[PDB]
Amino acid sequence: APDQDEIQRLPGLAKQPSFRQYSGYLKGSGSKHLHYWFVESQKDPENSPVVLWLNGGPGCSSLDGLLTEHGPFLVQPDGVTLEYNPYSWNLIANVLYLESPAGVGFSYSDDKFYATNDTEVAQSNFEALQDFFRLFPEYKNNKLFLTGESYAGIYIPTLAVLVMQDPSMNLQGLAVGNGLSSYEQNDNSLVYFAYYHGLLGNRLWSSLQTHCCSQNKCNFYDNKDLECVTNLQEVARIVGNSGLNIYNLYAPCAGGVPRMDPPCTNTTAASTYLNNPYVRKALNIPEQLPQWDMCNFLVNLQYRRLYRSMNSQYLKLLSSQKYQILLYNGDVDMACNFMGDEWFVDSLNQKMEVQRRPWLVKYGDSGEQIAGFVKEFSHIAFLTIKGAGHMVPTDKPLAAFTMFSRFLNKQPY
Amino acid sequence: APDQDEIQRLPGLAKQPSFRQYSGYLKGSGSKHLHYWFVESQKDPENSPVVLWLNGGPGCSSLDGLLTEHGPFLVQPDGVTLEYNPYSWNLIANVLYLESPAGVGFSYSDDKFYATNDTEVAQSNFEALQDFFRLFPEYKNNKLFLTGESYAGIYIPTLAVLVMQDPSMNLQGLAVGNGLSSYEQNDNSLVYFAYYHGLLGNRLWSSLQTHCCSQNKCNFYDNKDLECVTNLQEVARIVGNSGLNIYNLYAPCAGGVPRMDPPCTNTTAASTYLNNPYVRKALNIPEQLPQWDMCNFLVNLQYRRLYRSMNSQYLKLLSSQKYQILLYNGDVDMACNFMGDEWFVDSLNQKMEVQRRPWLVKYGDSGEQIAGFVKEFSHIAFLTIKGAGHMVPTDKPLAAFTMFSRFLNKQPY
Ligand SMILES: *[C@@H]1O[C@H](CO)[C@@H](O[C@@H]2O[C@H](CO)[C@@H](O[C@@H]3O[C@H](CO)[C@@H](O)[C@H](O[C@H]4O[C@H](CO)[C@@H](O)[C@H](O)[C@@H]4O)[C@@H]3O)[C@H](O)[C@H]2NC(C)=O)[C@H](O[C@@H]2O[C@@H](C)[C@@H](O)[C@@H](O)[C@@H]2O)[C@H]1NC(C)=O
Ligand SMILES: *[C@@H]1O[C@H](CO)[C@@H](O[C@@H]2O[C@H](CO)[C@@H](O[C@@H]3O[C@H](CO)[C@@H](O)[C@H](O)[C@@H]3O)[C@H](O)[C@H]2NC(C)=O)[C@H](O[C@@H]2O[C@@H](C)[C@@H](O)[C@@H](O)[C@@H]2O)[C@H]1NC(C)=O
Ligand SMILES: *[C@@H]1O[C@H](CO)[C@@H](O)[C@H](O)[C@H]1NC(C)=O
Ligand SMILES: *[C@@H]1O[C@H](CO)[C@@H](O)[C@H](O)[C@H]1NC(C)=O
Repeated sequence: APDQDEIQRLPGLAKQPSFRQYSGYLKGSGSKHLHYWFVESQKDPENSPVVLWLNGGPGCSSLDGLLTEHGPFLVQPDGVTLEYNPYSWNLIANVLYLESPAGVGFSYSDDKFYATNDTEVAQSNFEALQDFFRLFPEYKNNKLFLTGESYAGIYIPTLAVLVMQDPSMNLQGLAVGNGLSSYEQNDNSLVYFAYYHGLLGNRLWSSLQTHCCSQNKCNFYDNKDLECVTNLQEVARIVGNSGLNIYNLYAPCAGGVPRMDPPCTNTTAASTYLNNPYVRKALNIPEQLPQWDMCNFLVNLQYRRLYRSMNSQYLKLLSSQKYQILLYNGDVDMACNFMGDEWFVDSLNQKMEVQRRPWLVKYGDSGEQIAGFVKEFSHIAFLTIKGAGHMVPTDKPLAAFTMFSRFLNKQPY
Repeated sequence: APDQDEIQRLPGLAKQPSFRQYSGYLKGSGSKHLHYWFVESQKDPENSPVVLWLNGGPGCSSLDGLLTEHGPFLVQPDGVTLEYNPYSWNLIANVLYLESPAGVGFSYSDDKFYATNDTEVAQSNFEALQDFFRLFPEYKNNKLFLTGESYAGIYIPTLAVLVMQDPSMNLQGLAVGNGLSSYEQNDNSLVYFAYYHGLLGNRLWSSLQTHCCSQNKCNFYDNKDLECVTNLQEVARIVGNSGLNIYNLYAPCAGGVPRMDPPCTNTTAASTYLNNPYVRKALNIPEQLPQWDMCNFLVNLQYRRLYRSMNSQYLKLLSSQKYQILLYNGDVDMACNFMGDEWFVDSLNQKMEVQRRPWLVKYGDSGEQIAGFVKEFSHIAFLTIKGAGHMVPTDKPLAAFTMFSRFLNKQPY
């Protein structure tokens, strides 16, 4: 452990953490330096696993994950106060929140060139994970899981493949929340999603079927029919550009119906907090670096997307059969809808183990409830979180914790 | 106005109502006597319309409507306290909550034979509405709307047809919330609903397609394929009989995962309240009558369903073109899912007026939001309430009030 990176007193806490936590920089490729925030397991660090968490974007910060999803403490609406999180993932794991790629959040490079791409980012994360274990050698033995969300449906499998090549790293599994595994399945499934969740109506549905579909197999992905395109554009406008919350359809869109924030998202609370000069100091951030933003428009706009499907990477990770894989999805998200990933998993053709069923969670007074549905295959499970959006741990923390706990512990869901 | 039916001091109110309200009995057919609860418009009774509200079941009470959906006051969880409702429908209307048919709630008949059927109930309500105006002659001029929910998708159109025949009654329109307009469309649409909301998965979806469907149409209603039946039964089990809240898919099921209550519904609050002997007295209920239940198992079990589709009744009501009709649906309800009714309306073939679009509601701080989608035809509109279940005014009162206000006032939604 690099002592100088230790986080001493973090502004906004009434009482200090019972666990150690560190914040500093990992070396990536070239002259890139990625900001990390490591929170030790609240219960026996030396024998709790090591979890990497990556938020997607591309261009968005993994400190959102910490501060608004499943960190030990969550920033409150005043931008100043932090409250502990009873459902935090670091209750049972050492969680490494990594701001990546170069330029996102407090991460930078010496040359400040932040245009990048999937292969470069993968390599960058891999090298940063390497640099991590040089700094934290006592955690080289721990079980190592790679977890992410959103565009990290690309970051994580591509990374995992590189990790798979290094047997010094003790990779045990990976989990992806509302991930982007395949553009084609995501795009085709979203359109069905839109109709059957009441956004489209029959004239538009008919047109779509007519122009984009022959004999009950649709192309809403890369269809060249010009009448299909005109309708896909309409769908795109309804879903993404007309007042709905794309991250969570049943939630209001932050700030009425109309720097890069994610859409329908208020990022004030977290930004206010992390730009506090005393917070930057507590987190060993060098002063000269620009303000913190949840996402970087530059990164996102300059980002070159190369992989069109994670089918290879997942089969390549499944072939070895050392690795336990989970894809979970909020079933009211339209950014990466649950069905797209259910199709993606089903089309991996693995040996079915447990048939598709409910899975439960115990609530105070409410008793047991259905938290979602789960379909298990050999080493790979698909699972939904009923009534949760793009950011599962925010919408349904308890269900998210349960899922995660049962994942870490090789247990049935 | 029958003075003796006036409600004087209603237990559970801190301060007495500014509006008059009456509770007593209307004569139906034979020896049947239906309990009513009439709440005068809070704003100018003499020029506010007359609204009939019927809950469905069959066998369930319209006092649920009053006390838990859109009455001037709603019973609170202690079963004792009533709190005023700022979104109450009697803000702008004279709402007549009618317990029907004979045997439901405080309604009875001298002979106590409560087996009945759609044609008899229609006639019974019609005659009770007649008896109403004998008792309340000063309301014969007022605009008269017929509104209901649930099985009242049958009660209301069938009633309306009888009302249509009597020009002494000033019928101006009717509205149905998550109504049962057609068993076939309800049933076929529910199955798509189930798959695309993540409850079914692909093995079961494939089977269903294979056995219940040939190329561009499914029969999930009355299909005779024995392999189709086995799968429809599985769907029926998942949707209705396995822990989900059929009234609202994203809500917990009241009282864990396994007198007739509705399923997943806690009826304690209202029952506790209405069985209070002082409440019965205040509401001029004769003592000898049995306890109040939100639904009557006898009624429901002995009930004979005759109409299989309201297509005739609606066209018959639309032909005249004196009548303004609304069908609205919560889009997360599985009892009477929104699509079934959207299909039902679309298949009425009326002259399209306004194309399908969003409709908005203003919230405190949140600004304008999308409350749902609306598709207008001449004299008949279909409209959804996004994120609302089977009981719209409970899940989304403000949206429900707005909708209703805009309906009463012949205004665009
Ligand atoms: C939905 O429910 C309504 C109301 O109950 C039914 O209408 C009623 O049908 C019943 C019998 O089904 C009729 O009962 C009759 O009452 C009259 C009184 O004047 C008598 O003429 C008659 O008594 C003779 O017949 C009895 C048996 O048939 C004998 O045992 C007696 O001794 C005596 O000889 C009998 O008691 C009601 O008159 C009738 N009411 C109304 C308002 O119509 C619906 O029944 C349908 O419509 C009816 C006209 C008739 O065609 C029924 O067969 C139909 O089913 C009922 N609908 C359905 C689909 O069940
Ligand atoms: C994705 O991003 C990576 C990293 O930026 C790109 O690879 C890099 O491309 C550079 C410029 O094309 C390469 O620079 C060369 O370096 C040598 C010195 O060793 C110079 O003498 C030479 O003049 C170039 O400047 C760089 O080597 C390369 N880096 C790595 C780690 O491979 C990548 O570009 C694509 O692949 C590489 C291998 C090249 O062949 C490019 O032509 C090609 O576009 C980016 N991927 C895409 C699809 O754009
Ligand atoms: C965003 O959050 C801040 C801090 O929580 C709050 O004061 C503000 O009202 C929010 N802004 C909008 C546009 O909703
Ligand atoms: C039903 O409501 C009553 C009072 O409103 C309450 O005492 C009881 O615990 C409730 N049951 C459930 C399962 O919520």
